[PDB]
Amino acid sequence: MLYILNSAILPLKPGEEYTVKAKEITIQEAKELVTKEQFTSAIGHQATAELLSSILGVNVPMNRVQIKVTHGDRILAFMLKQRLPEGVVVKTTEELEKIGYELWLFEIQ
Amino acid sequence: MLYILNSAILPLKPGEEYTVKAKEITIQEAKELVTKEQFTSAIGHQATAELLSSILGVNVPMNRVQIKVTHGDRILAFMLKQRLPEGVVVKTTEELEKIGYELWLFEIQ
Repeated sequence: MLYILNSAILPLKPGEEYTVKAKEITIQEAKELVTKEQFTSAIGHQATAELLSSILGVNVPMNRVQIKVTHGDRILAFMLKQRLPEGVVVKTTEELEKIGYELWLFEIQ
Repeated sequence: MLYILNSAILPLKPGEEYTVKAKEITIQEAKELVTKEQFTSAIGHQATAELLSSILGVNVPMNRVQIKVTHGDRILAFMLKQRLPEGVVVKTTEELEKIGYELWLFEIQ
C-alpha cells in the first residue's frame, strides 16, 4: 500500500528490520503515484490535505488514522522545509507554500 | 553523526537518494549508543527529553534545531505508540509512558 503522510515519518511495524529507499520526488511524480496506484491518506492536517489535493488534482483527504507500514509498502511524505515548534499548527495553504515543502518517496522492504 | 529525534522522522538532505536501515532497539541499546558515540539531540519536547534523560541516565536536552541528515548519519528516534492529533502536546513523562513508545535506529547511506 501507498500511504500519504504529512511528515517524513516512518511508522514501521514492530517485529522486523527494514531497508528503506528514499528519494525526493516532484509534484508531477506524486500526481502519477496517486493517480495510478491504490493509496491511503493518513494526512492529519486540513490545510496540507487541501494544498496537496489542489496541486495534485486528486482528493487527498485528511484522515487521522494510525497506520503501520511494513514490507512492500510505500510512503509519499509531505515534509515542510523548516521545523516548527511542537504544538504549532499552520492555518493556511499559503503559509505552507511560503515555508516551502518537499515530497519524499520511501519504499519499504 | 548520531541525532536523537522524538518522532521517527527522516529529515533527509535534498540532492541525494538514500538507503536507510531501520530496526527497533531497546533502552539499553540506546544507552550504549548515547554513551559511546558523539550525538546531537534535536528533541523538541521537554517531557520527552526528561524521560529519555532519566531512562538512559544521560543528558539528552531539548534542542529545537533544524537538522538535515545525510550519508553516514544515524537517527535514534523516540516514537509514541499512538498517533496524537496535530497540536496536542503531551505534558508529562507519565503520559508518554502510558501511551507507550518505541525507540528506532535508522542508519543512513
